[PDB]
Amino acid sequence: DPGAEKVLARINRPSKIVSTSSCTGRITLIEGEAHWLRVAYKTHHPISRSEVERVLRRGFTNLWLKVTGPILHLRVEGWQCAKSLLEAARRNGFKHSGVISIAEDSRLVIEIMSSQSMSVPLVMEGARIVGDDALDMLIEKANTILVESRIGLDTFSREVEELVEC
Amino acid sequence: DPGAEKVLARINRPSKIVSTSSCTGRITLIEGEAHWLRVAYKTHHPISRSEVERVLRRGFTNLWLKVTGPILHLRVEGWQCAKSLLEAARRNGFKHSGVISIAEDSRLVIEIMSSQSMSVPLVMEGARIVGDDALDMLIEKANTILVESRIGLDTFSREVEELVEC
Repeated sequence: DPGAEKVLARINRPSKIVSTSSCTGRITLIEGEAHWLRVAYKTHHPISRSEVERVLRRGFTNLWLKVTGPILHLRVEGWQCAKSLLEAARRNGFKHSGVISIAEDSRLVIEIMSSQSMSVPLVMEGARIVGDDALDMLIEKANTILVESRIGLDTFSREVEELVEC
Repeated sequence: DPGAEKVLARINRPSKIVSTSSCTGRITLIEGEAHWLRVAYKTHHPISRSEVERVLRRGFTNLWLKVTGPILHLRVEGWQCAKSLLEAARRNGFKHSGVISIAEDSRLVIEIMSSQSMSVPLVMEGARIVGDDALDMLIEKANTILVESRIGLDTFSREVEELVEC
């Protein structure tokens, strides 16, 4: 399901739900002391050692290897649908989900965010802090999280189509 | 401000806001492949090398060094106060903030969560993956994040007292 097109179709099926933006999950290499806000490199696919080595060769003073699961933003009509949606999200791995604002047209703006993630410093203060054996395990871990975090998005989309209140 | 007692007093001053639970931010060593849900060790203070070494000696197959900024749960009376509160949270470093549910008494249940964090594997598949120079930098980083993440909570509490709508 490239781009999660099938998942998004299911999520958009309900008349009271409309997705405005989505991210299927990604692996990024972020430069700087803080990774929570830029992006030296990003990919929505499992990352290779070569891709990581290319960024390490760029000589950033501080570099993070970060993987984040899917995150969705929706416009929902009514609290009854939003309620069922948030409960569904939390059951499928999106622990971090809630209403963030209310649009001028009164629709609820909801954010569905995956609980799966990893934010690991690869380089700190100009010093690479991960040896080769470690880097391979971290790369394998980032890829595992990326792939597995999408499963919950799929099951969630399955659940959403069934939400009667929506 | 031990325990953030002053911060909590300010946040609870408004008649339309009541905190039900809070965490001033913490550093934890979590066992297992997933760190997002247990806790091998936790501390709300900067961590020492000795504290970390004690857990490493326990021989966990998988171990994460995790630091999370402050997180608050509040019961808020009305969307006008909740709106001003969420906007205030986001301005002070709590990017992850929203209404998660609505209590039976109709008050809004809000979650304010810090954007600062780090989740780094220390041991994976029985193998310690961080050398000594690296561990010291990671420990220093975890402590920096813990301390700095509390600043936003303080400024936020300052802002909250001023929220007219609350």
